[PDB]
Amino acid sequence: MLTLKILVYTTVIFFVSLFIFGFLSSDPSRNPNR
Amino acid sequence: MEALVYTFLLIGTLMVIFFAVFFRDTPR
Amino acid sequence: MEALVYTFLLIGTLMVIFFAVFFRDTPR
Amino acid sequence: EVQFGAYLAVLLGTFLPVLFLINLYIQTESRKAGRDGGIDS
Amino acid sequence: EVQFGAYLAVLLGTFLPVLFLINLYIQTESRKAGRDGGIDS
Amino acid sequence: TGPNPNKQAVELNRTSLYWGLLLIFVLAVLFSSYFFN
Amino acid sequence: VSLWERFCAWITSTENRLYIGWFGCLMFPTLLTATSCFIIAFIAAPPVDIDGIREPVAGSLLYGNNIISGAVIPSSNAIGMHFYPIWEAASVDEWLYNGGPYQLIVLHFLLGVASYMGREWELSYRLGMRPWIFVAFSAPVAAASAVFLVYPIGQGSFSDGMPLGISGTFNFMLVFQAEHNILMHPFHMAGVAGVFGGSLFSAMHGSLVTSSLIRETTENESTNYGYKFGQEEETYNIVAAHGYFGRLIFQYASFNNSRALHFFLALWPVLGIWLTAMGISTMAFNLNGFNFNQSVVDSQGRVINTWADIINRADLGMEVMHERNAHNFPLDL
Amino acid sequence: VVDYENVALLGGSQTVDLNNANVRAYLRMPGMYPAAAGKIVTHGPYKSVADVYNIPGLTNAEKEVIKKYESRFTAKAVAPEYAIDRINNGLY
Amino acid sequence: AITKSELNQLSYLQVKGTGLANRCSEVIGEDTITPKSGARLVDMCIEPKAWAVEEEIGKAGKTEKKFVNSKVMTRQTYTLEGIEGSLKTDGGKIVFTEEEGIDYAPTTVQLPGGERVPFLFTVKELVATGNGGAFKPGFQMGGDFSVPSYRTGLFLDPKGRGGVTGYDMAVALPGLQSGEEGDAELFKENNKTFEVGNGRIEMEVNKVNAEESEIGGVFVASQSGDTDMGSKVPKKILTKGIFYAKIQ
Amino acid sequence: DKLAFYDYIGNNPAKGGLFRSGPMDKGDGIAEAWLGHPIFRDKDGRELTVR
Amino acid sequence: DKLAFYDYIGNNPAKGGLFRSGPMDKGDGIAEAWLGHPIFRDKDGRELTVR
Ligand code: CLA
Ligand SMILES: C=Cc1c(C)c2cc3nc(c4c5[nH]c(cc6nc(cc1[nH]2)C(C)=C6CC)c(C)c5C(=O)[C@@H]4C(=O)OC)[C@@H](CCC(=O)OC/C=C(\C)CCC[C@H](C)CCC[C@H](C)CCCC(C)C)[C@@H]3C
Ligand SMILES: CCCCCCCCCCCCCCCC(=O)OC[C@H](CO[C@@H]1O[C@H](CS(=O)(=O)O)[C@@H](O)[C@H](O)[C@H]1O)OC(=O)CCCCCCCCCCCCCCC
Ligand SMILES: CC1=C(/C=C/C(C)=C/C=C/C(C)=C/C=C/C=C(C)/C=C/C=C(C)/C=C/C2=C(C)CCCC2(C)C)C(C)(C)CCC1
Ligand code: OEX
Ligand SMILES: [Cl-]
Ligand SMILES: [Fe+2]
Repeated sequence: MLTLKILVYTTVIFFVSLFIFGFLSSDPSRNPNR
Repeated sequence: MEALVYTFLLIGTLMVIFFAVFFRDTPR
Repeated sequence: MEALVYTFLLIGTLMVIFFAVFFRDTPR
Repeated sequence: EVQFGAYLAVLLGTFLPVLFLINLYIQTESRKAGRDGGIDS
Repeated sequence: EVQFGAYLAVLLGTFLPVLFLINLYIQTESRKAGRDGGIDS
Repeated sequence: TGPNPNKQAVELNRTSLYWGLLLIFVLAVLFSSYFFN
Repeated sequence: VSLWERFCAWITSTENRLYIGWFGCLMFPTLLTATSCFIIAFIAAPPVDIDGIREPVAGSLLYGNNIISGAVIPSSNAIGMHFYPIWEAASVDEWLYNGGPYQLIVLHFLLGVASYMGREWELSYRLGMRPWIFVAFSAPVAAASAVFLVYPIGQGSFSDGMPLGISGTFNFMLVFQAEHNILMHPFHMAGVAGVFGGSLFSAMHGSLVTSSLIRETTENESTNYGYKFGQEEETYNIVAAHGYFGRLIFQYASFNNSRALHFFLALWPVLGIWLTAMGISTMAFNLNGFNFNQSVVDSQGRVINTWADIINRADLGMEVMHERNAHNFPLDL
Repeated sequence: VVDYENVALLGGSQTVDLNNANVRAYLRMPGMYPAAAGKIVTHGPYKSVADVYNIPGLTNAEKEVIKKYESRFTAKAVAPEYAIDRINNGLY
Repeated sequence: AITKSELNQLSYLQVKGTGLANRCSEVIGEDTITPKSGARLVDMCIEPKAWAVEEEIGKAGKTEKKFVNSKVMTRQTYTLEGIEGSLKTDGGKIVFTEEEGIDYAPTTVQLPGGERVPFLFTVKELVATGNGGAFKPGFQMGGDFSVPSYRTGLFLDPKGRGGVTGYDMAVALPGLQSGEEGDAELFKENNKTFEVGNGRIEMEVNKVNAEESEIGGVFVASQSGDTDMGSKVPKKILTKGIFYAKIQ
Repeated sequence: DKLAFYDYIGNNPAKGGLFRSGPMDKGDGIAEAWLGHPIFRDKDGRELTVR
Repeated sequence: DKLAFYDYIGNNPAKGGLFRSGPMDKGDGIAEAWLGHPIFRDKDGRELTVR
């Protein structure tokens, strides 16, 4: 059951990091008035 | 209870024959 | 044996939804 | 007395192909009517 | 347990109107294709 | 992607409709007794 | 151009069939796993001991349930509010015996709906719109969160959450009325007024707008075919509809400004649902509705009954019969 | 069970069964509830009413208070579904 | 941890959730005790470690009565604790005569196939006779005990029928209350019964600590399962494990 | 017997259900014979009536 | 018992019918036990066999 925990933790951290670093990539400038 | 099914099938066949004979595409 | 009927109905509804979303008439 | 699945087998196997054939004929007639410019398109 | 006639009721009352509506749509599309001159009549 | 030049139309006249209906009904009449057993 | 820049350009692109965005990175996986688990559990799950008294209850189709009676049973009462992931069980069978799937489904689903709200705002921002649709969507999210998470937190156990089934909601409502005397809480009255008024206003708006259509088809064509995608026509020939509404009722009551009308349409049901969700959340901490039992007495001192006493009798009947084998002591604290 | 013959001896009459009745059945005999009834309902089966006087640890006072009401007692066969709940049977 | 002296050195906040509370302690030594008169075994603990249910299986073209292993569906709530009794000597042998304590615990196990088998693990009303006059490595004792009903008389089935309370008929089917015979075909399910079972246990001592007056060893037990208020045929269960006790 | 048959609650039209389909014979069966009128008496001989 | 079960005519694949639907358990049921091997003898002890 430990291997399942490892895989789930990997997936969760991958997606959460995607979210976090996506919002840091100068998001406010991505508007049609650039 | 299956007599209903048999009767329905026979009556449907007769209806099909009637429609084929009297409501037909003209040979012309 | 009715579980088959229930499952078939639910999966059919999901198929209808899929076709409605992805094969749709263009609004233009 | 008899098998119960036979009701479903007979009724479905009679009703589905009949409606398929009627569908084919009706769509043929509609296409023919549409080709000739008339009151019904 | 359950009633046997429910099988026939559910299956027939579901299948027949579906084919009816499909026939309506297909004949409409066929008439539309026939009206506009093209490869498919 | 584009308009496929390989599409065609399907036809069915009334005589063939009658033949198909008769075939289906007669086949059902023949096999119903054996299906019911 | 770096690889990360190309990925960011694809994610926030407006050319996709369905917008992804960065809230989508959380919305899609959670909703998909919740959907898969819910379907599998609703079809083929074994019975679950919900009350902690070793009396399992069947809820799947394969175990003798129909669509109306089937459900996904909440977790066991012995667990309480404890976290129960799959890897914390000795076996998958034990996980299924103690109502494991309920926690997984509800948690991934709540995360999904929050991400759905965020995604709505994000697309509104990318398209150049005004950013207040997700504020309107926040009310159903508030209600669902209220029930599913807030009620167990206040009552101290996940087993008191609403079951994921059709008759489970009926059981939830009946027990809730028995124990908390809803229907006398003013917030529930606000919610009922909200839904009734929303339906009334929707019907009125539809009738008024549809009646005032201008004639462009004649007879052999559905009236819906007269409108073209991109046509310029304000959504009501005024003289007709304005005079109709001014004559039907007191004339000084007539919305002649479209902005105010649509703002009121948006405002009414959303506020009602907010109030009823807050009512549920507050009753989760045992602040119940009005109590008027035995409030009218004669000169001597005998009690004269009212309708509230009949409601109380119904509540007592519901109370003494729920969870028959679970209680050992006189008070249901 | 559907049919139980000695249902009238559980506290609904003037006679109390010593082997199956709950402690609340003794509340209608003055001077007996909290001291002697607790000792009676927590000891083994009695083959006769006279066997209640052999309980190890009975003080005198309990002996004469039981002697006063001896005429209201009886001892029937032990039913395991009733004898297990003699201190708390869920009635309040 | 392993011994009682190490367990007493921890705090409750330090043990919560670890799973150590359901374990049984360990003894270190090989001495002899010899109980005086008026001795009492106090603080007995019994912990099972394997479960099996009797069934019929196929080995090769044949069927036999074999005990198949089962998995515990519940969690760490199956250890008996606090058992006390009074020791005595008859003819040079020790007799236990269990009296009180936490001597019962419900348990559910699942068989290969999906069936769930609940039972009441207990040692209530146990009289065990030994083969010697002193507690030493190699001492053995065992005896019969009584198994009560899984559900008492206050339980109500999903239709509201119970033993000493509830309905006595199937109120959902009023059409079965006609004729000279009414619902006589549902009498088995309308008439709830509560009958006692039986069991057997055998224990052997391995370690003895004289300065602490403690013993420990292994056991093998067997008993009958739940009967669902007399509506089903009970099964048979076999268990194995360890035990600990104090002669103080 | 015909007069007594009308005094049975199974013949009440307001006692059925919406989705219980079939004839009335599908619920109770086919009536065959009358059993008689029962009279309940207590230990003192007075007559009792079941509500 | 497994070896004896193979020597029963109900397990012959050439013994069925075209329109007899269902599993083989639908014809005879589910087997439980083997009764044994019968031996027939006449008045002189000579063994007989059924064709
Ligand atoms: C005529 C009488 C009447 C009326 C009109 C109402 C009206 C209401 N009652 Mg009510 N009630 C009544 C009698 C009545 N009650 C009685 C007699 C009792 C006692 C038995 C109760 C007991 C009761 C309880 C116990 C509760 C209510 C609640 C409610 C409210 C429902 C909240 C809701 O649906 O929106 C909320 C909207 C949602 C929950 C939807 C969320 C949608 C999520 C976010 C997304 C879902 C997407 C989906 C999964 C996937 C879509 C499929 C996809 C293919 C498209 C509503 C105001 C509830 C309430 O106040 O809510 C907080 C509540 O908890 N009532
Ligand atoms: C019970 C009533 C009710 C339901 C079911 C409902 C449903 C919905 N409303 C939506 C939107 C809205 N509703 C709104 C206002 C309101 N909505 C109301 C009442 C409801 N609205 C009311 C009263 C109001 C007025 C305040 C607004 C303003 C919006 C939106 O903007 C939004 C929308 O986009 O609508 C067009 C949609 C959001 C889709 C989504 O989450 O992604 C889809 C999610 C999917 C496909 C996956 C979920 C599947 C999950 C995992 C299933 C398992 C978990 C469930 C809880 C199972 C429980 C089932 C039992 C309870 C039977 C959805 C169709
Ligand atoms: C005693 C204090 C205790 C707290 C009380 C709080 C009261 C707050 C009142 C002010 C709040 C904002 C008022 C509306 C602003 C706005 O959105 O304009 C929108 C328009 C204003 O009119 C439009 O106004 C326009 C002029 S102007 O721009 O608004 O200046 C005009 O052009 C147009 O014709 C006209 O339709 O208002 C409406 O049409 C929407 C109706 C709902 C808005 C609230 C109206 C008053 C409610 C009273 C309180 C009800 C309590 C309910 C309890 C559940
Ligand atoms: C990559 C990516 C993406 C995508 C994503 C996705 C698409 C995902 C999916 C996901 C998924 C798709 C998931 C799923 C999962 C599932 C699960 C997790 C399930 C589970 C289940 C279970 C657990 C079950 C169980 C059971 C029961 C209940 C009963 C019977 C028995 C059994 C055991 C079977 C995106 C776009 C965002 C972008 C970024 C990147
Ligand atoms: O879980 Mn649902 O309902 Ca809240 O009170 Mn106690 O617990 Mn149970 O009883 Mn009453
Ligand atoms: Cl309690
Ligand atoms: Fe509009």
